Amino acid sequence: QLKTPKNVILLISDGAGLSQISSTFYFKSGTPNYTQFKNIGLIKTSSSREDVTDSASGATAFSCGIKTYNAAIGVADDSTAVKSIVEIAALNNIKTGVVATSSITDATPASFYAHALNRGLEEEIAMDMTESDLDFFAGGGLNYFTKRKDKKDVLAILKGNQFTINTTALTDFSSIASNRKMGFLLADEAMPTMEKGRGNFLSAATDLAIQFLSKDNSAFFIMSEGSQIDWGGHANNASYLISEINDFDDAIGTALAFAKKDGNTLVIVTSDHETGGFTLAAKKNKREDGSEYSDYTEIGPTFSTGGHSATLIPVFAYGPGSEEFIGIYENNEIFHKILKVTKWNQ
Amino acid sequence: QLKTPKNVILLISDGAGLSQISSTFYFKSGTPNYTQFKNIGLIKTSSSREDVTDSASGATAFSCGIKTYNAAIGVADDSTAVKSIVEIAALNNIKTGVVATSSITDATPASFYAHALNRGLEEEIAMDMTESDLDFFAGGGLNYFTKRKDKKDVLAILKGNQFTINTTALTDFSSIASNRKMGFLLADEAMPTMEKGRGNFLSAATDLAIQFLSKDNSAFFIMSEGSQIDWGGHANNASYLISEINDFDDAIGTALAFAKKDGNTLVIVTSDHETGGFTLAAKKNKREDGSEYSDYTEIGPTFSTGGHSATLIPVFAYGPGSEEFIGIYENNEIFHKILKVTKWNQ
Ligand SMILES: [Zn+2]
Ligand SMILES: [Zn+2]
Ligand SMILES: [Zn+2]
Ligand SMILES: [Zn+2]
Ligand SMILES: [Zn+2]
Ligand SMILES: [Zn+2]
Repeated sequence: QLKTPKNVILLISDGAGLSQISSTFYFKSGTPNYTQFKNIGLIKTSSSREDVTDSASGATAFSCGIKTYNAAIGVADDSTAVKSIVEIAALNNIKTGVVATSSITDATPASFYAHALNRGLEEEIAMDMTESDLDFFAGGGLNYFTKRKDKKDVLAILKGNQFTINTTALTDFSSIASNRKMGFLLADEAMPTMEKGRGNFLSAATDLAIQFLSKDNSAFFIMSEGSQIDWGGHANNASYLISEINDFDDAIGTALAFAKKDGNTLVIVTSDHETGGFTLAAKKNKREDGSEYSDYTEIGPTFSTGGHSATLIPVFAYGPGSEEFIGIYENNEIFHKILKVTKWNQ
Repeated sequence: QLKTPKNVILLISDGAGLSQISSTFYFKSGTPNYTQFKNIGLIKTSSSREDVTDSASGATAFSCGIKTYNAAIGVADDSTAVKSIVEIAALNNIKTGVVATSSITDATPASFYAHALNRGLEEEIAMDMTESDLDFFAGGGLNYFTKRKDKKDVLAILKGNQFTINTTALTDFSSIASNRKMGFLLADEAMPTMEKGRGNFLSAATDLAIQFLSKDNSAFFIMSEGSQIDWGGHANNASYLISEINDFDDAIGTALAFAKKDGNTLVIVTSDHETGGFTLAAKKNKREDGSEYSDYTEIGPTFSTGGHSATLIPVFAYGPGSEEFIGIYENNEIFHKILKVTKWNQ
């Protein structure tokens, strides 16, 4: 018999395998927040049709609890829509929020609020937001709501649904505390990279979501995504990847500080899959007559692929029910384990 | 207040990161024995002087509980000998054994019975075996005992220290039951690869060690190594790597089958470091006027280095005391955790 968390925060690092996680132990100032976790599990990430998953099927496994096809958003392998944790939470009177450093219409956040046959239908996904139960969102993607093929103003529709929308900057909590629902659309497409000065957006937005959704002592569910770790991987760009995962680890710290104080919040950290074959290899040196050799004293990160890979992925859990998340299991069981510990029903 | 194990089995997969472990989930018939574990931790593997560890310092972290320099065997950063878990076990009336698919003088097994300034001193290590507290061993390396540069017959010295030695094949338990100590030296250098017909040596030798070392109701400690996973990694040879870790997973099943029947046995599985940047990438499909594109349906393993890497490494533990091994910690704490749960006198 484990305990029962009131609140859940699910932090997803897109594209981070254990090698990416490990970079925080060598390239971050001070101890990584990962070290706060005791309960650790591993997930198998293959989709219903593919050994190597994409972000859409990978996140839909978390949000909806099923294996589905690569590119599916909140639909099953036979393409029928399935209820997401956000919808279920709403039925149980739980407040919900989604935060991402990509466009808010990108595959990972979209899987938590939309149902589409293909992740590329992002203007459809933006419109899906208007029929969702979500109470808070923050990320990029303003173009999908205001510069559309159908020339519709989706912000007006959201505002008609009780959203206050801010397209300028993340504000203090006092600026939003009295709003019924809140959305931040802070870039036309993706948010800036850390290297281009995104700064503390992910941690700040997560803190804002926590304070906003727990107004009046409501239970809440939040998914916050370190979206751009995956992009650093695809580009085989070590400094990009490293700076984005260090930022993610800051957000883990933000979530854990809240949870440890609150005492009734489960924090789950995981990834959808690994990307790039990122490796903390030994530094390579060149001679002059037969160049390359290794120096084990230092790390020179390397990559082996431009795409995703099928390694098992670590899961970290802290708070009431955290022991449910140990062992090795399929990615889609994350959904079922969350429902099990929270007792959120259908 | 954890349970106290009477016996401990430590299985080390040399060079297996989580990507290597994951290959057993795609390239092995049936389900991997890894899935039996619930308690999982992660270790940081850097040595006292180098971000990327070698096998000698990595194994010495486990056997002796200190960070030391790459190439060190059972000695501290200052080259002085340090008391090992095998030496502690012997002082606590525990029977001890070491099994490997490399030469028994290779860095991993040697760290559990020898004290040498440099792993390259394999003839010195073989002599150290003759003065060690080990009661059982099995592996390759007959050359280091009978075809030495110094021409000494160390086989005779082994036998003169109460070891019964077999250089022909592994036997059954009844054959060796009345022997005080048993050593198998079954190859001149390394044991054969799996691809060259090694068969179930690692499982069979571990099972034999368990039976031999538990004679007369004695408690035991065993370290058994899947030594050649590392060599597949160094060679960037997927099928070699995969066949060796599949064999290692069989050995895990052997240990766990004993532990579950026995009920007083802690089984710990970990690795010393990762090698090769082994990645379960998408299979590459070719056309002609476009050449190469990724097909996520299937996996095509890739590598990015010929050397070791500094990723954190998973630790799995089953049995009394196993909860001690969760969370994230330095590799050398493996030693201290084993000492803690067994309650042996230091
Ligand atoms: Zn992804
Ligand atoms: Zn994503
Ligand atoms: Zn991707
Ligand atoms: Zn090694
Ligand atoms: Zn080894
Ligand atoms: Zn090696």
